[PDB]
Amino acid sequence: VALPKDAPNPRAIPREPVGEIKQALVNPADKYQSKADNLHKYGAWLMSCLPKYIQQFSVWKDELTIYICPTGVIPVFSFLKYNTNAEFTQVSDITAVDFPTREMRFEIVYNLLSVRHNARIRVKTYADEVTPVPSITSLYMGANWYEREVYDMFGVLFVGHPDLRRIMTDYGFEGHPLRKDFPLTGYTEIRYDEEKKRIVVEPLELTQAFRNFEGGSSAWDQVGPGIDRTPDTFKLPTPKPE
Amino acid sequence: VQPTKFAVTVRQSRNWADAKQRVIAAYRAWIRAAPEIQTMYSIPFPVSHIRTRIRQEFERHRYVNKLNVVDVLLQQSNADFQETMNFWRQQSHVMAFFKEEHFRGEKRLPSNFITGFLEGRN
Amino acid sequence: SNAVSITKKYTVQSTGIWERIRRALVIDPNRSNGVPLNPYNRNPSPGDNPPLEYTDPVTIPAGDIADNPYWKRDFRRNYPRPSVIAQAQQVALLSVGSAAQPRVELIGEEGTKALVAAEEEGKEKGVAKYLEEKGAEEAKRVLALTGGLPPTPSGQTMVTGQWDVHKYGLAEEQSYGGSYPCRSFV
Amino acid sequence: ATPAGPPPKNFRLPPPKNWDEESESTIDKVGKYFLMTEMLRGMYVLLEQFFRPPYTIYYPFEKGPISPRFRGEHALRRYPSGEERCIACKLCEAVCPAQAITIEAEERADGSRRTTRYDIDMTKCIYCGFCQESCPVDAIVESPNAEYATETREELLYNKEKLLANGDKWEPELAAAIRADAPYR
Amino acid sequence: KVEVYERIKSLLAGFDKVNDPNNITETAHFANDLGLDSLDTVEVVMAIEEEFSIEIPDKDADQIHSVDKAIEYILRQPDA
Amino acid sequence: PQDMPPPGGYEAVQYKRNLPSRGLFRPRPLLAGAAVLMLYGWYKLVKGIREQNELAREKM
Amino acid sequence: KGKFLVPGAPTGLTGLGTHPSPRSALLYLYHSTLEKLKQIPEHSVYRQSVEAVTRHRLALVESVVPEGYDAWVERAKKLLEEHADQFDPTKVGPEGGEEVQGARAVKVERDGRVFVVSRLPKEEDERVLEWDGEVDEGPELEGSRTLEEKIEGGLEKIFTRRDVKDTVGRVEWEPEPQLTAEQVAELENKIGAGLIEEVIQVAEGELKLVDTMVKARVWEPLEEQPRPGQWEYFERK
Ligand SMILES: *P(=O)(O)OCC(C)(C)[C@H](O)C(=O)NCCC(=O)NCCSC(=O)CCCCCCCCCCCCC
Ligand code: SF4
Ligand code: SF4
Repeated sequence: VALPKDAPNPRAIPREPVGEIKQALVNPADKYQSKADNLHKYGAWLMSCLPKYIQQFSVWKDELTIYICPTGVIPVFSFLKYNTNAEFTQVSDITAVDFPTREMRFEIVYNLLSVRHNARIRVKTYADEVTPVPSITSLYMGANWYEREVYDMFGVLFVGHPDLRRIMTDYGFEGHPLRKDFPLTGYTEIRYDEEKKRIVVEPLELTQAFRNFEGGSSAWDQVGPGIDRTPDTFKLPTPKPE
Repeated sequence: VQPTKFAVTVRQSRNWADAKQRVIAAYRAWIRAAPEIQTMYSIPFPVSHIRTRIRQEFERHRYVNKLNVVDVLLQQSNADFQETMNFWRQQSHVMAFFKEEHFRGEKRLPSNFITGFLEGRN
Repeated sequence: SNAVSITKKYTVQSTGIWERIRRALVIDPNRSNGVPLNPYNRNPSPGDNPPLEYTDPVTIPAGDIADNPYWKRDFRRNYPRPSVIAQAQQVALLSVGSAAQPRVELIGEEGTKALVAAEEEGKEKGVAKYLEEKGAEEAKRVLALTGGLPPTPSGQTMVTGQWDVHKYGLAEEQSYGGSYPCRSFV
Repeated sequence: ATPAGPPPKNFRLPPPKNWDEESESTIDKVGKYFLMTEMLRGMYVLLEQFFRPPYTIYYPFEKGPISPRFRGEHALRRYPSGEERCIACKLCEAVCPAQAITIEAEERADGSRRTTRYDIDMTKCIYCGFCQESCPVDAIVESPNAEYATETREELLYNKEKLLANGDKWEPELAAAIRADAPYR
Repeated sequence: KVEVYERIKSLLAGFDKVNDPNNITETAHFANDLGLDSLDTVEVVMAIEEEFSIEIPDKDADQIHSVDKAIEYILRQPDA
Repeated sequence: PQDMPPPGGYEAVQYKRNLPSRGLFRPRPLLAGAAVLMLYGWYKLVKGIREQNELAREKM
Repeated sequence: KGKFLVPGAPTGLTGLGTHPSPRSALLYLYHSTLEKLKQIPEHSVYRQSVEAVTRHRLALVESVVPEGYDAWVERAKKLLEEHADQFDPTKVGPEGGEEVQGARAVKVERDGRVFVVSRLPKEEDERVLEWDGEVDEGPELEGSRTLEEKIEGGLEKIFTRRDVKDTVGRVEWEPEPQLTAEQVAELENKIGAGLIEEVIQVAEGELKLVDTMVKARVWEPLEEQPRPGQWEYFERK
């Protein structure tokens, strides 16, 4: 083996000993207080400009969320697409979350990106098993397949959509798997039938039944209530005594 | 039908006169298509059995008196129509809609109390 | 050029007459052949690395025995809550101000009943009724909170110390030069 | 599409150059077309590879490199005494990402806490190694053995008699890999 | 015009959902006379449609509620 | 200890586009070469077919 | 050389080409936006937000003036005055005519301001242009034909169109002077929203939003309240 002859063994070099390592303790939420006031300000401006649809807004750390009426979908996303201070020209993601304890089961979550302002915004609305939501493929061509997924996986129906068909599931599939009443292994299974010369569909049997270890969740709450971190600019002034 | 051959833009029924018009047009297309479904999917049944079985699937929802419920039941039909008329569904999905091609057959619930008792709930 | 000499590249080298032959009949003499060196590469195996040499570290604050109560360093249980403001809340905030900046002094009594006057009007009427009836004067006031213009949203970098957009600029030296339709950005 | 604030210094492209503004001699430009010089260079790079050593390994006589942390087929180990290390805590059963482990335990004749069933579905397992990170007694490991294709998948339902037989077989190599990686675990 | 009745007439003869044969007249109404339902109409007109090898549009099929209306549509179609 | 870099740091590696122009593939030396090959061949052909024609006169 | 930006030259952003008249386009879009905002009540924060921002950008755009602008505008004022019927949308449509191979202008009024929208025939190679680019409607109907068929064939267009060379009763509209390439850069450093052509893209987006913001009446009270337990999740305490 012909060694490079001016490339020495990097392992043969001795390293300077590291003694006592010290790291400060940081609270990562603390880095987000400097932008907490404007994120609240922007959400406050948004719901004054569209009082007809924006029910509330929340702020967690760097995330501002806007809560809207389902019928306000087209106006709100138009304002967030074509406003000069709201130049949010990407849909990053549209998905649903299921809350069977609500009268409107489905929360529709939109995540939007503004390359102009290096900013993100989340828009939430609600839907039901029968209550449809406006499609926004009139504003974002990229939102088309996302709504097919929400429909395919949840059953939510998007008025105005061209070609709202299943995107993920099999062709004659019945059910919406991301619903919380839908079982994990489904209701049907497939196999090849020698006597019928095709693949047939059967009721589900499992050689091993799925073992659900949810019951081992701590009898004690482990996170607690948290900490309130609202700007003083969005708290009500307190009445001074006397 | 801009993106696909049988695509229909999702529409919300304006009233019961409109909603019944759409149901009848949905049923008409399906029973029209039954000869075309029986050759492509090589269904070993008469076109009459296919049509009478298509009728049953509309006969299930004949008593729906909610307009929001009809539109989802219409969208489900239109999507099923699109994936059957384009050869997207496999013969296995289509002739699995007929609930007699199970090796247990159509008779899969017990008929009465005693026959299901002697067989252990079927 | 951009190349560094073959002699520093930790690959097997050609020797003698074959080195002279290679450095003659080859596009780039400084290019390696990708063949690693037996006495250097993965030598010794990790299986012969001495178990006793390695040390699993602790950092003084969090890993000490004598000056760290756990509850100062439990940041998971000091998590921020989501701060929610509905339409009733913003009516009150415009009505009577904010703990940072009040509209009225709210001294002692007859200010507490003014503090529900903010809260009561909020539930009864949205921000839309509130702006309609007190006129376009306080439509100018909503912008007066951010200096008379609408606010722009927050950026997500803080490389400059403040939250901001990233300033994308052309790098000093381009990697393709002007010769290819691809620019490098810093 | 660009960030807010002033546009980047010289973000806008220069105006396009006309054909006769280009800096490339007709001789150089026409020669490169007809002689196909850039394609000639690439063919020459393949001649350079031709006379370089190949990368190939003759398997099964020469094997590729595997680290002490490699994740192969499972084994149940013993102590130097000969007792099974496993005490049936079931931690490896709880953490299994794919529910591949089924354990049934009871009191042994001598009163010791030991498993009666220990099955691993080798066709459910994802070879993550989680089962062996969670062990408090190093009882379950993954040997460096990757060569055990079988004929039937019934052969891939490892029961406690096979997993102990594997540990007896592989113990020197299991003890060696543990000895290397224990400081990092 | 005699044939377009003759082929239709025998067609409803074999149609089961018809309450009773011999109720078929030149002006027989699908609902009132024959007792055919809203979805029995579509089934009939489809047989009406296929037997004469023509496709009834929806805008026209909703109009086919009586036999005479069915006759006047098939005559208007040049092909048969 | 841990796996740490050498005290002075590792040296810089080559990462920029190198791709150095060689005379073997530039058009001017190749154009000149192909031309001299065709000119030498055309001198050799013009001598051969003259001799071939003279061999044919003797054959006839 | 580089004193002026080539129109339609690539900007660096794909699909976005250099605007032929960037300053007047931006002025047209701003004033048009300000006009549609009067359909919205005064107390809506939306209108105040759009108004203030639009006027702020409108002021900086008007801060730069092309060289020779005062001289050009005086001639263009007269040229409109004495030949108004040439550039009238009620006379020659929203398009300035149908002879696409000839120059087409139209006077348009927005928000107390006057603009001319001149559409210029496309510059094509002479080696590919048939009949100077006159659109081919097809051959004339020939033979025995009906009165109705001749009308639907366009016969009445004989008494309406004009020869493209026929320029006697008409006058040529002269374009506005442009900004320099350096002036455009200075416009960009004031507005602070990237390239001028990219600002026009945003500006013509604000114009389209007003139509949707009025039709939906976003200033009206909240439509659908959150029914109780609608935005409640999993918070402790
Ligand atoms: P008549 O007036 O008596 O009845 C008309 C109707 C039925 C409209 C009633 O008057 C009515 O109002 N009923 C309630 C509305 C209604 O019917 N809702 C549902 C309509 S959509 C529907 O029923 C879809 C059924 C399934 C569609 C697919 C059928 C075929 C699939 C399988 C084919 C074979 C395998 C490929
Ligand atoms: S192998 Fe280890 S983790 Fe698994 S049951 Fe036995 S002792 Fe517990
Ligand atoms: S390696 Fe296999 S058996 Fe072990 S925990 Fe992961 S999936 Fe389960």
